[PDB]
Amino acid sequence: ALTEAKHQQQFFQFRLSGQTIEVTSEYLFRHSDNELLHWMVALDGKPLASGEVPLDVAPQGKQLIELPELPQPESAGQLWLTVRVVQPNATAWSEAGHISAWQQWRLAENLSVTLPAASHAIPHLTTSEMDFCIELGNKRWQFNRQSGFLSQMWIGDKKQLLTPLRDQFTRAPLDNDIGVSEATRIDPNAWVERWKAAGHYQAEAALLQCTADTLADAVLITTAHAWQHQGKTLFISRKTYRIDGSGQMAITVDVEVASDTPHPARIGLNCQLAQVAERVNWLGLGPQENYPDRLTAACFDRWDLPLSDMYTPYVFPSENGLRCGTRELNYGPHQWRGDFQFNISRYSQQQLMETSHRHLLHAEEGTWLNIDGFHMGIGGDDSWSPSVSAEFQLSAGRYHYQLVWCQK
Amino acid sequence: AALLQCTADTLADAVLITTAHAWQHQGKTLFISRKTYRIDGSGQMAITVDVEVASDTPHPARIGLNCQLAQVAERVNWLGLGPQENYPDRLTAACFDRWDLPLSDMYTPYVFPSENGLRCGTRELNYGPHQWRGDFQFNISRYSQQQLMETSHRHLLHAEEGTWLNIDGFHMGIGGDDSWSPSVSAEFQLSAGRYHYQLVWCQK
Repeated sequence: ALTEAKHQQQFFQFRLSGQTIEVTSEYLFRHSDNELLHWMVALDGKPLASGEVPLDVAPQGKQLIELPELPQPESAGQLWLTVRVVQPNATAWSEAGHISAWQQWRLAENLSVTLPAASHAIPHLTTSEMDFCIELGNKRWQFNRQSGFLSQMWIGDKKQLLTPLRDQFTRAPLDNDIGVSEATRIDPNAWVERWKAAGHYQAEAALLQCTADTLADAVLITTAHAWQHQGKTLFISRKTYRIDGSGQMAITVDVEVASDTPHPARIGLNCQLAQVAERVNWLGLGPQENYPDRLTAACFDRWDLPLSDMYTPYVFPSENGLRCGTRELNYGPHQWRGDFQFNISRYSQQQLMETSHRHLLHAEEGTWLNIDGFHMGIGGDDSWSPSVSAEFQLSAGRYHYQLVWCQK
Repeated sequence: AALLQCTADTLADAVLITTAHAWQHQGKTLFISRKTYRIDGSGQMAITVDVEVASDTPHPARIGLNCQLAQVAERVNWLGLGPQENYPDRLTAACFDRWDLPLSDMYTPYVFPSENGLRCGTRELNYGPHQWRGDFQFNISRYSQQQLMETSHRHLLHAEEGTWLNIDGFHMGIGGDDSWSPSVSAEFQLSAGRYHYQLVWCQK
């Protein structure tokens, strides 16, 4: 959280107007003499321009900066402008080259019109009575017909799932989700308290429908679950899986949330990756952990970091290391695409929920992946009463998300 | 528009139509509308829509479908907000109920024609033998969005051949803080980039 702070607290404010940039100094007594403003442009992570420019802004002053005529590529993707204020020389409290601030804007968007190149190959579907199997080349996908889940997937001979791919609406309760609710003295207004008390944590799925159809070019998996607790339907999960000639899977999801139930901490899926890699690369906001009511200090970019770094050692273990507005992320041979939020560590949430201390958790067989279509804000105004803004609560009822799962 | 794709597939008990269109002005793709019509043996089609909106285009006034039917029925009946014309940034005085009105009450006689009579939060619409179902905003008159727009006075409007129908998954705000500058507040602007909505059309 130290970052959302530094950033919000910065001394230089920015306004971009066209290719022009307005800088505002919040300094009251000092002129900017140890400032340099770098700036850069870049299609989905790829640089196309850099530029340094020395700030000469007085305290309370404004300063103008005209961006040299930008570049423009046809290439799909989003254009992003990012800036930073740099302290060329070292001071007493800062190293030389210290970043004192930054801001970033999205310049443009060239959408992708192009359609794919009509599968050379095709998915084959095996209709066991227990499963629906799908194959195409070295790749195979197992949909269990009784759980409605996607129990297992192979790349060649190797399995990839230790667990299945399933809907998730919960979260190992952060400090603020708990507040002062105790075991003796329960706080019925605690987010967790209300969640706890509604069966969020113990809802149980219910196959309502599981089908396969073969499409002129792909395999269609339809499924629908209802999660309930005491004859009470809390949620409804409606998906479709689409495996096509490129051995690419398209996940489309659509959840219904019963008005009269506390709002979910989240909405998405999770599974245990059989695998374990060293690095994590994604295209979104980062590098650091970031939540919805807490991501203004984060930058959209191509980030590359170590597994160790995607987990936040909060002495009192709780949900963490989330990264928002992710468009893509690669882990091992996997690659996921769409818009979402994710978290990837070596710990089930349960392990998180059930551990009082960080030093008591242990890494698990594979890799726990949490993909969120959506996720509730964290809160924080106080950690003794709900301090989560309504905007950051998943109150829609109706929710939709889609994924593309594939390999390399 | 631009047809990127259009495919009929056959299923166990349904039919699957599948489209992609791209809206462009001068080689900028404004929008993209992806869809699947899925007709079934009950004689009922389920439309799904998934639009993409470019981040650098002024946000759409709205996002939906429309068409002009032939039927021209006396009433209208829906389960949603009303009975009166409600827009998103103005819908508090409305109530969720089962409303049944004359078509006429479906048009609002503003003197300087403009979009009107919208009803938000509709769960079920009904006109003639058709019924539509889901989560939408809608409006229905005998005037085209375009007729309204090229007519300076309500008095010069003329009824069109049948009922025009506007079914919106999404509609921008109305504003009002003032009329000489932009009044729509952000939460009312359609600026998310991705929109998804569903419908179900059927008859009786």
